[PDB]
Amino acid sequence: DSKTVNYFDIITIKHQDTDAFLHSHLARYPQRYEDGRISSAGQQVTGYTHPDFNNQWEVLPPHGDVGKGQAVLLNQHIRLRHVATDTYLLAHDVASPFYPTNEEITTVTLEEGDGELYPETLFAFQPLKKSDEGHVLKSKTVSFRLFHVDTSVALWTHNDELLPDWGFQQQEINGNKKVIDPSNNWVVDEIVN
Amino acid sequence: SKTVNYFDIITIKHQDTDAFLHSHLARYPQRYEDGRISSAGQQVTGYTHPDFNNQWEVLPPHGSDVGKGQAVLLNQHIRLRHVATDTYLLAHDVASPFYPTNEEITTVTLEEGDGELYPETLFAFQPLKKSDEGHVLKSKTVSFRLFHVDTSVALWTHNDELLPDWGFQQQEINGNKKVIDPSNNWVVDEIVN
Amino acid sequence: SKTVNYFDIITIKHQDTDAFLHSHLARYPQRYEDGRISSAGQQVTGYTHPDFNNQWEVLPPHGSDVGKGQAVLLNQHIRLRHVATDTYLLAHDVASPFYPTNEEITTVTLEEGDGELYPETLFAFQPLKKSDEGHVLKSKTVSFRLFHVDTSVALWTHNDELLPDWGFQQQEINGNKKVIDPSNNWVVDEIVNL
Repeated sequence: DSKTVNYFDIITIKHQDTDAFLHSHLARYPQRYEDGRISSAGQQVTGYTHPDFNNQWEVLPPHGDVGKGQAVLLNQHIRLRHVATDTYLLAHDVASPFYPTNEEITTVTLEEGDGELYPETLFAFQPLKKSDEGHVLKSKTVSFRLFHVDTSVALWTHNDELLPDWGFQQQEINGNKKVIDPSNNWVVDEIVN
Repeated sequence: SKTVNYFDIITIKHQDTDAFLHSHLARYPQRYEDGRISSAGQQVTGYTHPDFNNQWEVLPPHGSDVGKGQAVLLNQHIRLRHVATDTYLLAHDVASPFYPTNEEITTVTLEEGDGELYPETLFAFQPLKKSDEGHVLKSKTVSFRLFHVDTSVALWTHNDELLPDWGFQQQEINGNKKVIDPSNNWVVDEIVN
Repeated sequence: SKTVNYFDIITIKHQDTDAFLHSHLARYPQRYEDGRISSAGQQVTGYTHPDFNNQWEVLPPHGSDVGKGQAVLLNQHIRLRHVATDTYLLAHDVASPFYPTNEEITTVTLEEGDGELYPETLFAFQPLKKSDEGHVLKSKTVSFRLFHVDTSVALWTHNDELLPDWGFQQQEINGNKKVIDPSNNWVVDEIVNL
């Protein structure tokens, strides 16, 4: 069942604790949350607990020499593109919806992600340990932190409280500055294409 | 994220700088490097690591009779006792080490906070909006300002310049009179005891 | 022109060749075409065009409690962390690609840069004359040499001959043991997060 994740592969990504997929859709964050905190108003990123098309992410190399059968290694800088919306994953220092000390995650248009916001679209499948760096990423068996290079955060989610109506009651995804935590572990559920 | 009750010991963290509200037995210099006169009180700083000095117990006001499992509700008057030093947090109309128009933040002895200066030991977890008044205060998810009741200031910190070697290069804490600013925003980071 | 601060992300330009201090994952060949042996470490080259690999974060040494928002002064020890690969600048006593008496310039992993190889990661924006030591390091104006403390060499590049195919035809970078050479002058060209 398990398989090496290559570059340009369409993958699904699963949160180990809650089993929620890294998901996005056309809906955006409210300009202001209930306490007043201003969001980026950018496209939402959530955890979704059903298998569907909006959970699909293509693995991309950074700007500028990869084939279509090259293995993604742990602790390599990669980019993630939302297949359903054609936007890249992005983390930045704006307080998340539910965790003010955590960073909002969103997806940005192709033009901006190529442009000045390119340093913000760089991610890593970071191995849990320092010894497994450079190891091949595989579906279903490889534990990793989804790590943001620019802000040094690991993507995080929870399911004790769910998003408000503007978020379809799906889970909240944010950037956690506590990098080494059990709840930051993810796994590639499937290689779709 | 749990519920913050009265008589719990909590660690408070700045949202914008991720530093903990901190105290130790060090004293302010009586005079700073420009001649200004401090209260010579016990230093309160912002600290970027976990330590026993980040811990504060939350206490109700004098008249209030409250059991061991009653939750702190936003806008309620509270006091913060430094567990390591057994002192009450206090603000007064003394200029701060770096920003003259901001108040000095210090702590006072129990017989000083339980005596004449008691009005000055009263704080609040002021909610960001007037709506959230009376809401349940929860760890890691409730955005508040640390608000001094007597002087109407909010606790604020920065990291563009750290304290000198008398402050061990920790972050300065001071009372911002301009309460309406996101840089005065704190959160409860962990409930320990 | 603006004052450079600790923890900024900057680009570093050579006064003579208009090239930028640059890095990428490519490795030095274990052997050069003359049998000479390198460390087979990460390359450092000169790149004459803007890009994301021209970016370095300036960092204080260890032990120093220096935080954000503070000016960098000439001749003070610093560390250059490459943003794109997250590695530390380094120099040592191994022969360089083209100049056997000039030192090899490379990067080193963070766990190695902050451990056994820490003292070889300390550099300095050393001024041209000592009468500017302690002056502020400003973009586009202040002149300096990228001086390596441990081996007392100044980083140096040139465009008369470019690197081979393994080095993407970019400019060579080495450590000149003649620090004061006028071709060892560099500038801070840009602060990325101002």
